Amino acid sequence: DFAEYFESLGGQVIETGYLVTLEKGKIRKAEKGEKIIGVISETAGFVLGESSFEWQGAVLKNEFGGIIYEEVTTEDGVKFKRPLPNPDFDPNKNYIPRSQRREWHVVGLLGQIAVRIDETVKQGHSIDAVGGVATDGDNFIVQEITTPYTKEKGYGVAIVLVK
Amino acid sequence: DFAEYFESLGGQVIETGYLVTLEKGKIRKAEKGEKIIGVISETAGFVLGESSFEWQGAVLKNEFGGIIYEEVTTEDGVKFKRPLPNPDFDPNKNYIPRSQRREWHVVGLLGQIAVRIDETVKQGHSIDAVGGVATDGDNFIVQEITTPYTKEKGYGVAIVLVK
Amino acid sequence: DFAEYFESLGGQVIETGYLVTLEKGKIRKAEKGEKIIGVISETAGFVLGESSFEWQGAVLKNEFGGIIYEEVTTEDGVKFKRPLPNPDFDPNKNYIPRSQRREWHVVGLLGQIAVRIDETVKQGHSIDAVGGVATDGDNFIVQEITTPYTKEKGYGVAIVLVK
Repeated sequence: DFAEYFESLGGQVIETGYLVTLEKGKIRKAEKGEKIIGVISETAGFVLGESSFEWQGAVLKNEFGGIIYEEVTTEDGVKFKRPLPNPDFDPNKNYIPRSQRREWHVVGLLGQIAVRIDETVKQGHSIDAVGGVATDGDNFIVQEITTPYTKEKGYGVAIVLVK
Repeated sequence: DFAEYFESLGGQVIETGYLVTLEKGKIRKAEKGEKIIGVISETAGFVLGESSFEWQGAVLKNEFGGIIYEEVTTEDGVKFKRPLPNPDFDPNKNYIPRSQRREWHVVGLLGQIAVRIDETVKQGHSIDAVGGVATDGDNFIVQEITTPYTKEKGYGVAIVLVK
Repeated sequence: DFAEYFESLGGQVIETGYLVTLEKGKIRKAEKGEKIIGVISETAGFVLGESSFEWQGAVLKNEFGGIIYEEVTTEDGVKFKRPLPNPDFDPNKNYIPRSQRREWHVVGLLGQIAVRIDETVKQGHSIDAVGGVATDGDNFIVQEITTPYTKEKGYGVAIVLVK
């Protein structure tokens, strides 16, 4: 599945397999009828946004998140691009990456993804969410139930094609 | 385009350019009024799920498809992660990878993708599917017809923006 | 974000952050009610479709844009595949990279993307487009306003979850 990093609303960990929505630019478990943006994933073969949309790195970024380049001219007349230094950045500091921060989550946005399900979820039907757990509904397609629901677990697991 | 591997329902080859849907977790050619999940693609630059959701491999995976890591402690107290071997794994019996099996197909899920079209399909419009071949409809956007439909070809080709 | 290269209508340059649509298979700024396919992006990094649907290159492609491979056999019985050269390819022309051509644009299709906004755009709501600039509407989800709208600029910037 194809994924990006998002921060949780309360900074706490949302476990693998929960369906999430956005609230105030941050993720929380989705509730019924809310826009489901994706699922917390451990299988993402492609993850993105590890250094995206943060203006506290080594080089200065523009308002769109792009690196700002200076056009440098040499004495001969050769012109080349050089990134602008960020005054804030400390070359001798060890910054903590998103993968080591509990509030930052890999969210699968597209592809076949494992999802927590209740007892109502059926192969070949869609889903909605209650407390981040799939219930029978109209979003996406359930591919197969790989771990049947158990009363004593409180959930089962299905592969869902998320788009 | 961005793609994943899916298995065909009958275990036979679906040729490139056909629109596909899911039935019982496997792919077949899409028909009237069905959810079109994507297109068999030869142009995918990113392709995923080659070894996803394999619970009979060498390394143990959890119910969500993630690798289960042992927490290992050195004599000093230093801790690190180590994959857990699978008890149900048998190195004796044969295994051929998905990429080498005919039943496993690259399905483009997102991006500009070439699609088989009928005589009703028009640039700038959406498509539906009949026998996996695009017909004038409501899904996606036709970017350009690259091979016009002719009779006795039975199809033409268009680039479609699939999302 | 996940992005692909698209050619612009009339070879026009479209700056970062503008919402785009397709017209005759080429991109232009989106207007009210039009289908928004994505946003001009500087945050995509690695971008698909640099070679996709180029029937004017060094190797021959089939009608679906897939590379055509010839089956080669050696004297000693070994079989392998190799791309079929295009005999109508002239290496003397020195073809120019997609990135140095004004008409080719990186369009973010999926993920968290910075978008130009007007004064009506609100966190947690969707957007429509006027001259490629977001206005309050029904598409996507505004994650957060990172640069509030100002008179001095005539726009603000928000991170929008595009799917």
